[PDB]
Amino acid sequence: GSLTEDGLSYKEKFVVRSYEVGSNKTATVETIANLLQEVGCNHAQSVGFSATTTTMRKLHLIWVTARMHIEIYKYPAWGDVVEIETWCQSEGRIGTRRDWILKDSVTGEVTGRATSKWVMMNQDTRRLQKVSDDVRDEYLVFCPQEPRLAFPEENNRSLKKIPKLEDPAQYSMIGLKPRRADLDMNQHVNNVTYIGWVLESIPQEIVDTHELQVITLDYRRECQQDDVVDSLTTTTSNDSQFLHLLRLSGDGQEINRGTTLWRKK
Amino acid sequence: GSLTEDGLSYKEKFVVRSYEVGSNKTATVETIANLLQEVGCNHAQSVGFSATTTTMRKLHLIWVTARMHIEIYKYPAWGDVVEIETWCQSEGRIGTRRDWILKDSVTGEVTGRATSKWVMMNQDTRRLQKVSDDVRDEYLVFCPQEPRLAFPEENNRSLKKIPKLEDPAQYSMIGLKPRRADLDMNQHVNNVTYIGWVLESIPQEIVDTHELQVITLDYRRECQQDDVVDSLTTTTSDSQFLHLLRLSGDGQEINRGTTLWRKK
Ligand SMILES: CC(C)CNC(=O)c1nccn1C
Ligand SMILES: CC(C)CNC(=O)c1nccn1C
Repeated sequence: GSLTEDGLSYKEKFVVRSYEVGSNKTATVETIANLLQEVGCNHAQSVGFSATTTTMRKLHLIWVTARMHIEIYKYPAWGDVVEIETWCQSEGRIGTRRDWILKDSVTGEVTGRATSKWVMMNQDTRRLQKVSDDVRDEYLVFCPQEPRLAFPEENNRSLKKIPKLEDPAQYSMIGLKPRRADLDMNQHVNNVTYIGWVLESIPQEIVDTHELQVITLDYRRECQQDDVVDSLTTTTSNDSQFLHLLRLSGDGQEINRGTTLWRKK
Repeated sequence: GSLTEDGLSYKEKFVVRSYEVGSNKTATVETIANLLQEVGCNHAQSVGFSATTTTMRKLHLIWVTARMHIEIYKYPAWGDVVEIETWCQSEGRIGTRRDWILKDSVTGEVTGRATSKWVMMNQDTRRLQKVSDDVRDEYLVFCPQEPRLAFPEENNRSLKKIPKLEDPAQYSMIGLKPRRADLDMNQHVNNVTYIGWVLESIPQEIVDTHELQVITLDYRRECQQDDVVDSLTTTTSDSQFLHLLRLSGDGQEINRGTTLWRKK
């Protein structure tokens, strides 16, 4: 991987592995989500981040994902090379946005795109705080000044409000627990695990007959290493749509909400 | 990746990813096990296997792992390149062996080694069969003739008999279920998932203060997509543990193993 000529974005090629593909011999949405995370970390590394700034480490501040939105047109096949370009942009004091474009390395065609909203939080108290001016300037030199959006469309699906699923859910997968492979280097549950847990309540018949086109996920609260999760799905719709909810198995405390859009094979 | 000059082994370089490392910023044993699987599949692909031969497909025969043994000296750090060399050898009618050598791409030093025993099974009836002779010859041309062992030392850990853990276990992790990410392209539970499930019953105190040096795992039965698993561990000792994976209901055995850990 390498920063582009202008130094304002990062590109990386990946060869799709055998264990990274599903029944269609193409990469799963969790494999894609892992590759976006990987290219995102390599971009921060390439511009001097061990992605916390000098001031953030001092104040015990971290960047946390609030929303993730992925749209896939063609999932890469096992053995294919996928090129991913990523960049960040500040969206005022609300936080930052990280965008990705996935391309077929051979043809150059856009096979997918993604966007994410990040907010500043104290690692210890978990309290959100707006981006201070001194923090903002530290990372403005690594972002393009003019707007550059993976989702520029007038009324695009990446900014739609997500409602709360009402009980009874149509489908459910109960008692989901993270294992050590689900934890990152800081022993927190990886953001990608929640995508897999959302998809666990989709019936196998939808998975076998449809392709996942769009997934939007809101992150409300993190699942601890010793927490148990319940995954809920209700159909909201030639295309299938679902409303999703992740909540703590005990008191029913919300951890995530989302929607998926599937198209017939 | 590419076959070596003699065409009798395969090499591949891998850069360790951010999500592939644990709390020590080094690759987990499941990441290593995934890379061995990846280099093993790329080797079969490079020699014409689209690793069943054309005769095996006609008979509905597959290769199944019976035993896995991994020894790690140094886990690669996040961002490092690891070079893995793999090869196969026939071990008579019992089955085939696949071996691996892991090296630091920068220094050339051996950082780990692995071995696995594979047996021929009918995919439908699940009945174990000898490799026959017409099937033998089809893949003998891709293996070295003289012995080439990742574990040559007479009386080594990779061939030691594994006993069955007696109840009550010292530690346990119950109700383990596979999710879709745990399944391979054929909707079977990936053989790497069982390693993660074995390690789930090791106390976090051992993981935080020790490094996993050796792991030997016997595969007795596959866990179905809708099965629930119980993971059991008892200390037998450096720390040593005896492991057992069994079906959450009737207690039907799926795996047995041992681990060896060294103080950091
Ligand atoms: C939004 C989910 C899929 C996580 N993806 C990321 O972008 C990420 N997580 C940690 C560091 N990065 C770059
Ligand atoms: C590495 C351990 C978990 C065993 N897995 C493999 O080697 C394998 N599975 C399918 C194809 N290969 C080469």
